[PDB]
Amino acid sequence: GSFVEMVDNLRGKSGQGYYVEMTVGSPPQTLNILVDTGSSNFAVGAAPHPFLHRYYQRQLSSTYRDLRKGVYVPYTQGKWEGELGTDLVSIPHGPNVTVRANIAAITESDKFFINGSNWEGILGLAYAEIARPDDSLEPFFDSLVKQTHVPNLFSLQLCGAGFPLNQSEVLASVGGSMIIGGIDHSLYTGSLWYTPIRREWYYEVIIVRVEINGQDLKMDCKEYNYDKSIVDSGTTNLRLPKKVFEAAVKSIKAASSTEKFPDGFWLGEQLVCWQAGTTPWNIFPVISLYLMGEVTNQSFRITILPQQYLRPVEDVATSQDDCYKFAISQSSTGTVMGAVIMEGFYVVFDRARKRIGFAVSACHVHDEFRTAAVEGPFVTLDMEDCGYNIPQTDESRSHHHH
Ligand SMILES: CN1C(=O)[C@]2(CC(C)(C)Oc3ccc(Br)cc32)N=C1N
Ligand code: NI
Ligand code: NI
Repeated sequence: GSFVEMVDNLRGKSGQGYYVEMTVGSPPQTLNILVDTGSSNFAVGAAPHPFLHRYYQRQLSSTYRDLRKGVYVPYTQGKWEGELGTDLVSIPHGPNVTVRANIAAITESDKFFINGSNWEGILGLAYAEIARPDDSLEPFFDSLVKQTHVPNLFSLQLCGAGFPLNQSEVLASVGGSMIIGGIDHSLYTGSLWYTPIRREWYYEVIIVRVEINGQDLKMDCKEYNYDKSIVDSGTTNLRLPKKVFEAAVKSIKAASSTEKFPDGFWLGEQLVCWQAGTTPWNIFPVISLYLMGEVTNQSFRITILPQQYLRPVEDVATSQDDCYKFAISQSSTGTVMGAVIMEGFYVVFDRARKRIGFAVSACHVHDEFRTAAVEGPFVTLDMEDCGYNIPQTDESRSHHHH
């Protein structure tokens, strides 16, 4: 249970994503690649862009092969597109192996690259079902497992930031570890609890109960997973379905009512500040998500602190103050357990056993009164089915799966 060479292999800027160094092609072209458990393509900048100072140059790679097929990927914010091919890929601070993987060479994009994020590509770690153009495009991790003896598992320790912040002009630096093929015991303390992967597409899980400062939200538990709940390293916030978001904000407002914040704050559109080191952490409640256990009628809870859901941002004009962004936000596409959740925990993506593990992170941000926690079991007699069944479209139904 030791992978010393892979510890501390993640870097990034607060709110702009965690990246790992990867090499592509022969000779190796080193690139910084976003670790994204919410998508399934390996896609790298492959042409000049304002926000890039390096990119994948296919012509410099003797081992590159063009697949003679394009790919176009639209999403809420914008799009990326490019040419599909294969090349040799390694992770210099990962396993001592080289694999031939699919690579999408991004030729054009809109609102994809983030200025100052320091990454040039994305490593989609989710399953083939959500790969583009379709599920025949084998994701990177699938290739890695198939071509090597690397166990079908990876784990993420994402370490967040906090005051005092070093720079006023630029965003705070974050770090972490991606352990490929195993679990490193130095990265967590206490018990490691597993929730089933409900289905292999996103890393979909089931939330059975939500509490805010020990108070049950008392909603039909299907509402927690409407229309899915996923674990996504490529999302910053904890994102909650509309009804759940409104109930949670109501509860957090009530707890912190001594402070009257503007509407913009609760919408994540405005910072709120206190004089340096005087932030009244104790007026903000802990949030507990109970996840379905491996055993029928069992659950366990993960509990996060306001230090996780209030993100530090050092303002240029307000450098005397500690300022924060509210990092819980509304979703119309289900619950997203983003960096806000993950930064409390060591998270094990145990693909081999179709489960996701949580333990208290050795690096989580806390104070002297409360800690992020992973606790169980909690037993519920005749536990209900909290999973939502997405209405089946004719287009989806018509697909064959040979
Ligand atoms: C929420 N989410 C996204 O919007 C997405 C989708 C896609 C990979 C297309 O493009 C990006 C680009 C940058 C960042 Br940062 C995240 C993503 N990945 C996740 N997980
Ligand atoms: Ni390096
Ligand atoms: Ni057929």
